[PDB]
Amino acid sequence: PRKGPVAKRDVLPDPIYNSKLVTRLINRVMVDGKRGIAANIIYNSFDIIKESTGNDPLEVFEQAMKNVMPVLEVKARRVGGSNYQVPVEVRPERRTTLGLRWVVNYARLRGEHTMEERLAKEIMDAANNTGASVKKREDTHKMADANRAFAHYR
Amino acid sequence: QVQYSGTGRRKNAVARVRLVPGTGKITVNKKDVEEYIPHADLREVINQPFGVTETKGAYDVIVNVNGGGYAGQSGAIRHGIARALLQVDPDFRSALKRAGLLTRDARMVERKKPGLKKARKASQFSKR
Amino acid sequence: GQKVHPIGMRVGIIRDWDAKWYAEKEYAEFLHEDLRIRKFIATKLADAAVSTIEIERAANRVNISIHTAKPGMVIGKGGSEVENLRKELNKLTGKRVHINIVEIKKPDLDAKLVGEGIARQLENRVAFRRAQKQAIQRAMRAGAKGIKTQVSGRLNGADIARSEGYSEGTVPLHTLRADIDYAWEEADTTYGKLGVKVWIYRGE
Amino acid sequence: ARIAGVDIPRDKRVVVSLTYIYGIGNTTAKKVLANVGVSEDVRVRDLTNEQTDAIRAEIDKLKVEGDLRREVNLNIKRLMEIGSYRGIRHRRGLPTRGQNTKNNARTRKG
Amino acid sequence: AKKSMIAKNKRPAKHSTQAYTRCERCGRPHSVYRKFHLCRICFRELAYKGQIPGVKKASW
Amino acid sequence: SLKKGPFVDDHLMKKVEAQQGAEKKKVIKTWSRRSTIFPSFVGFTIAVYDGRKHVPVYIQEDMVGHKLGEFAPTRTYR
Amino acid sequence: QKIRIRLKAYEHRILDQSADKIVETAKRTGADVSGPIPLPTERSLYTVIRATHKYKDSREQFEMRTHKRLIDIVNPTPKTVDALMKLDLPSGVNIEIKL
RNA sequence: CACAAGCGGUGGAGCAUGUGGUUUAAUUCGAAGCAACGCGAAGAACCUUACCAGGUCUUGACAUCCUUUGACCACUCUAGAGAUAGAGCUUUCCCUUCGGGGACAAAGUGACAGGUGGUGCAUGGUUGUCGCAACCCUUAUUGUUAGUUGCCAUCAUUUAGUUGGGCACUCUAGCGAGACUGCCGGUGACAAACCGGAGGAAGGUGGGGAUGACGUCAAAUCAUCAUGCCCCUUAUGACCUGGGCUACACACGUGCUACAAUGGGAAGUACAACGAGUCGCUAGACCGCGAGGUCAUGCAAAUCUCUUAAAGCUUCUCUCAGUUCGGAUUGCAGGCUGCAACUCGCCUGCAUGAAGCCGGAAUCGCUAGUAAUCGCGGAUCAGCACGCCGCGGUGAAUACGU
Ligand SMILES: [Zn+2]
Repeated sequence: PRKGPVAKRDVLPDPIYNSKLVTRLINRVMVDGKRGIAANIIYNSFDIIKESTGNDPLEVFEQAMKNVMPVLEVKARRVGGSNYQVPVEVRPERRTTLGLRWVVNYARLRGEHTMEERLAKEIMDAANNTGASVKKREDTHKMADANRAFAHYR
Repeated sequence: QVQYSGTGRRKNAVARVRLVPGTGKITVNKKDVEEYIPHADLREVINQPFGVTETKGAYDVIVNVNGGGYAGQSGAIRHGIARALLQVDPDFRSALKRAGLLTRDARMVERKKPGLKKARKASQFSKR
Repeated sequence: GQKVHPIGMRVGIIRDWDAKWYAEKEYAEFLHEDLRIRKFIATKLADAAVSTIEIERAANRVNISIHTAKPGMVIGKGGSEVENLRKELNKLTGKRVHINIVEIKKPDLDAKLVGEGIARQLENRVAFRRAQKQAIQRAMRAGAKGIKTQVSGRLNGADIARSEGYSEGTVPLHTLRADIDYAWEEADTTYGKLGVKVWIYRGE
Repeated sequence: ARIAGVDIPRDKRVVVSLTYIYGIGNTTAKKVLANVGVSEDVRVRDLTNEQTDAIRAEIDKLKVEGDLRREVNLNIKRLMEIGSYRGIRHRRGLPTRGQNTKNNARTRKG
Repeated sequence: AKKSMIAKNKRPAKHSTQAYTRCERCGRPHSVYRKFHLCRICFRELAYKGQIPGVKKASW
Repeated sequence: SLKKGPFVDDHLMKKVEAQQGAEKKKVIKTWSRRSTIFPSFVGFTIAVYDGRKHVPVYIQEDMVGHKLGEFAPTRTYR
Repeated sequence: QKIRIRLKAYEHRILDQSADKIVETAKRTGADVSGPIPLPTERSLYTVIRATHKYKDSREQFEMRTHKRLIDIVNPTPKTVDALMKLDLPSGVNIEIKL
């Protein structure tokens, strides 16, 4: 705002796995406040992960998150009438925000016959350095570390 | 018998809970809690006070609930179970107090104002 | 238009209804009968300076009480005018009526009386600047925490309208426990209509 | 050929493929298939030549053909050739039921 | 014309579905409450002055 | 939908009953656009007021359930 | 029990006042009057446009509450009927005695 | 919530509705950037109704006076689209000292009435827009007084809180308590204030409402009502039937339903709150595929009814397609209110099955029980709501910075 920084919106760790990350993942799949559907979807997807060439849904999910999250994002700014873009660092909460966002967005566009057949498949493809999510990360890193040219003294 | 009674409120729903020594089970409105709130996992929200303090059994729980929806009248049940546990031994008012589990949630439905579409959503605008 | 009616903001908080009866399934008839009554007795009021009127009613009788400042000039010589009031009001209401006349003390500390009097000077070609000033002067001498007046319309019997009033002492309007009074009257000199408003603060 | 009129589709159940003949909606297909005793079983048309002739002879008792288009056509034809306020509108591409023409003709007039 | 129409309103109507309400102070035909027989903006005027018994300003 | 008997007006039905005897006249001039076309109105020529004038309409047989107002429009477009 | 009261009013002050009047003048000559039980206070709501010609998007809302009160009498006596049907005060409060 | 970070929209498609434009016998009048455009209207088939076309009246549809005087009616039958006119039993002294007064038809009789006709730039009154805190209301916790029509923990009983019993619990509603930077640590001129802790249901104006200064826009309204001046008066007044106000080469605003699998269809199982009811809300049983109908029952209401909420959950299907998506448009047959649904109502069934596969420039709403999504009630009202006012259910993302 204008007055100054604000709080961080504490979350309630889901009771099944006792992991706040699964809570945020449930919150991102959910649309229109229909939360039980989102919960059923995430649990069916994790069942599908473990049953087929899996070890545990938390482990492969964390690794997929690690492989997707970005570390260098740029910001397109305005100075006095000419606009450019400059890289900057990335604070931690924004990182997991972006990770979840990309994974869900690009699983929603897969093209199979169930959101589970999409989500489980996509985060498996992600934990093996594949999938449009990882390519989105690398597009970001390539835009950065190039557009540092008109950023070196910003 | 001995028994312990508490009252729990949340979001237009009020519950009357009774603690009774037993083997660990809960029935509500003459039905089983697996069938009354069979949603997915709200039961793991209900059994939280037993999980934090007086760990963890064994009490049969009998409750009488009315009002609100299926998700309101389970937070209300949790409220009541916590109060009843407090009644058993007053030494629990610290472990429970740390983890919420003792306060009433005063988040009610905000009232609608005139000239507005909802409590805060306004109509669509056009500068010209 | 940006002020609430000061005796409608306070009704049901520190003051009461000027009509105290409870009825259901006979409510429209009663409300219009009260309206008829009160719109009639503005006949004697034209001379006798009545301020309020309180309508109560029982099984079939109607209990009335009026606040005036002229007790004899409203009841008659030995009681020959209240007789007429009752025998006339029976012709409307078709019931039994019983006027119980009150008398008002300190009449210069009343919104309707003051404003209606200082709206009768305007009709007799009097300048307004001293009518309001003498009004608040004779309202403060009775002992009052504050008073405020305001006249509006074509002033002096002239062209385009304007407005102006004068204040004396404090008149807090936002305080709910304030017991303020208010009234709005009219008059003409020869051009259009004028509006006179008056507020008096009498402690709480 | 196939079972009525022409060409009831393949690969679908009968309760749905029977919809494709002009004059058979959804409850009519149910009633026809019930007056005989044929189910769906399961998501295919693998009938018999007794089931095809069964569900073929009963459709003959309805107006499901180019015998129905004639009826509808000559109805609107009788409408527009007496007065007629409804037919006058039928002849202009304008809503014929009372529709306050501000947008409600994009369907009726393109 | 609003003095002949109040007269025409009070005579018995020619058919069942021809009667209609009006205000009683004025003759406004739009938005009248049929518990009071008062229109939209005589209600707001007699509620102040505390003449209608019952009614007062609401807030919650 | 007056399945409790269709609706004519008395004046209109009186006039048509009165002419039911012989060959008919074009002077049946009524306002009455709410009435339906009973199966006895055939061959006559009713005049139907459309808010401005009295339009004549000749009653064939295909028009036997409709109303008398369906044959005298009121709007005048182009 | 073969005698009972009902009182409606717009002011709970006057309501409780008159209820205490009847309860006191009942237990003075008899006994066992069930307390003045409170009933759930009906409410209505009236929304109106506060301008004579335009501006629908600004309104003013009114209401009218109606307080209720119940009293049942147990074992009356040929003096309670008398000492009850006579007291009448005050004006704007509804009284309805059903056997 | 002015940008920034976000979530869902509008602009594309069909339909509802308001406005411009054109058209017409009339498409009645008002509102015009923000601050006009689901606005006056919280209910246009007749009425409403001001507008138009035909048929009619002139002290008058409505008020006072004065005189003859005085009790006026309603009902029936012919003509008429009605307005009206012509005939039939008759409007018939309710104060009496013999001497009067209330209601009223006609007439006379003229004073007079009548105007939604003009002037918001002549005005009153009533609003929009820029836009102190406390005392009042509601919501979050509890003591006490009171237990019926509410409630059922310790007991028997049945279909059941029902009937015996009880007022413990919930609930209802009167009266009180409780939140004050009030204590504890640091920052800071030791000050005000800010950051952290304890205790508590609640912590820093706890959440929301009512409450709108002096003034600005000759802002809006002579059509809520009043009113100065001007205008009409066998007509700009008044009565009746039928027609517009709903017209359609188009342009703009506000909404609803969708373009599907986080879905469509079939069967089973659950959980609210605010409100309304006497010629009204309809229990129950039966008839109809259905909307509905018949006989009948309780209730002027914590007692009966409207009222088994819908999203939700569990099974069985369907398989990425202009389709078992979507439901516009048209044909036929019905129901309900009403004297009467052609212009011009709502609902039912069978048949038909359009555009539309997430929408450019540009632009909107919102900081938490909020946004998004789902139903329920009622004012107005014979009937008629995608609009308006309220109620509750499930329930997010983000705010580095100016
Ligand atoms: Zn009025």
